[PDB]
Amino acid sequence: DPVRQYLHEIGQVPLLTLEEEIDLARKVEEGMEAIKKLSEATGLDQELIREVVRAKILGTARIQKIPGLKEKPDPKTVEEVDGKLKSLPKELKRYLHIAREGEAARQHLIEANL
Amino acid sequence: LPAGVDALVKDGEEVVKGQELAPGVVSRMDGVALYRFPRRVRVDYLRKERAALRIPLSAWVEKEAYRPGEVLAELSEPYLFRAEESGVVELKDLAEGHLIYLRQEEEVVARYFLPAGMTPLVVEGEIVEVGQPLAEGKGLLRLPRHMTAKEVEAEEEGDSVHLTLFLEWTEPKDYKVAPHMNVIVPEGAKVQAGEKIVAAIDPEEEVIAEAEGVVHLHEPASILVV
Repeated sequence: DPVRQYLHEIGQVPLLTLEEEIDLARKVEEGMEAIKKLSEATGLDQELIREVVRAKILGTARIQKIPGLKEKPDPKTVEEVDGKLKSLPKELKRYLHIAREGEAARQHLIEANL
Repeated sequence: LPAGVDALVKDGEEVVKGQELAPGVVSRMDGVALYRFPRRVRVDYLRKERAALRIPLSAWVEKEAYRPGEVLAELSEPYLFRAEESGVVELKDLAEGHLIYLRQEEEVVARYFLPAGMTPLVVEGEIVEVGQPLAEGKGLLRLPRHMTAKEVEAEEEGDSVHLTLFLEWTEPKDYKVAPHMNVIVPEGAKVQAGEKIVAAIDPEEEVIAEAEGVVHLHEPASILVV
């Protein structure tokens, strides 16, 4: 049953009070600015690596594999961006995790307000 | 867990099933629990001084390294701690013991230490002089338990022996976190003097270390084991 479905799916995950809320928003903005920070690392647009985060986050093979017959394929226009910034010192490789956790926290806060 | 409830087990520590994490918190699994939005962070700062101590050798315990609780001398009969300098005093209460800052005009002419049970005979900032019984021990007078004495300094004139000391102690202070705040530095970490501790909304609420300290997390809003 589709009606009860969504209601029982969102009723699974709780809400967010001021603590969690403010925190989450802060996480998201930190990930964003982290992306802008790494946008000068290899010279990649803030939106580019941003979606490059999705490749390993909200699905592995399912985000770019079928947005039509053509999009940004995993081996070609993705992989060379995943293993590019992959060799950078601490002061860079940290913003990666900042963006990972920010990107996740985004979806999180969304689910919370669903 | 409700406010005021503190978590016994430290952050990032193994937790067995059933083991208490707090007064009413009972673990349901074996894993590593983590603090979530700690509502208070206690930082104990380190403070160092080279004090001068004068005690009769007849009763003095001769020791290079005095740790907290390590018994400091003996003092057969109650001994007056005699001033070697004139100036404006001061009284720093160190837990059980004290500290005298003797300063002519502004700057100090010397630094003085009072062991546990050695009582101040002079008001802070009081007019005093040399040859004056600054403190007095009743005997015993072990080193304070919040302070370590490194690097003893040995010198003697005869009966009353004068030893300078290298003193390292701690002064703990608490910081109660707010919803507009979040912990930055990890639990149980060496912390630089003058650094950001807990990031907040305005830079004002942000916690900035007053000296070289250590960081400790306490009574978080909630904790969960994985």
